[PDB]
Amino acid sequence: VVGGTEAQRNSWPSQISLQYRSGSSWAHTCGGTLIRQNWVMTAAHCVDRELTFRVVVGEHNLNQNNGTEQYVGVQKIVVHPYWNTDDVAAGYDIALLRLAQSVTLNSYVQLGVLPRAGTILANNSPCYITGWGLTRTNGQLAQTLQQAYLPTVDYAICSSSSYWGSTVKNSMVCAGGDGVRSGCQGDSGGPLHCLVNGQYAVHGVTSFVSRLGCNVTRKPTVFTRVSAYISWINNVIASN
Ligand SMILES: CC(C)[C@H](NC(=O)C(F)(F)F)C(=O)N[C@@H](C)C(=O)Nc1ccc(C(F)(F)F)cc1
Ligand SMILES: [Ca+2]
Repeated sequence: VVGGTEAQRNSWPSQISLQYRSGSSWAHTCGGTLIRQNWVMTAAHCVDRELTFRVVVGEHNLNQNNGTEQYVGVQKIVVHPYWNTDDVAAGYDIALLRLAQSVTLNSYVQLGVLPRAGTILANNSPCYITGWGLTRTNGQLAQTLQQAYLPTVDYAICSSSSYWGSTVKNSMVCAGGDGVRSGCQGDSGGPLHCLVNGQYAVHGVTSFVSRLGCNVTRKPTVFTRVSAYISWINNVIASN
């Protein structure tokens, strides 16, 4: 997150760290939202290489034991059948990961509240992006969880000339674009939490930023609109 601030420890307890293996060690590659005690929602582009992944729940500082972390293997990845690696701008950037075991819930590990199908937020709706990705364009990973208030830019403004144009589809949520705050690499697959009737629910799965850098004026961060995928989500958990 560029222009963010650090988060409280138990602030966003459905945030996870999606890590892959490097040698004996593990590196954070993406975020994700715990949706079931054995299922994580993340972006499909995060599991496009055939890596060994793991999930870390209850995480706050990546480089230091917090006393709160649970670490579980990824047993099965079900990415969206229409996802195409060569074209994020087509949309469908979503994947579900079956964990090897059920994580234990406590005040650090909670399930993410998903929106109702079809739900579209109004322009300038209050949302927060969370993640351990780059703090500057071409910078480095945050070691503690960061957060920025990232208000939505609705579809009509996001797909106008001046912003993302045709690159953004209606199955996507835009948020930010002020030139100060954004999501950035390593935040991919993470949540956009938006307050809806006194409940923060996960309306976005971070998908992409501009090629000229993370915090770019009028290129808001682009998220997969979770509410366009509620039936496929539900139909995958009932299958597996
Ligand atoms: C999509 C992810 C690999 C990568 N995502 C992120 O950085 C994220 F964290 F914001 F989600 C990304 O946007 N990286 C930038 C550097 C990039 O490649 N952006 C990009 C934007 C649009 C398009 C296009 F037009 F094809 F859709 C292609 C690449
Ligand atoms: Ca830690």
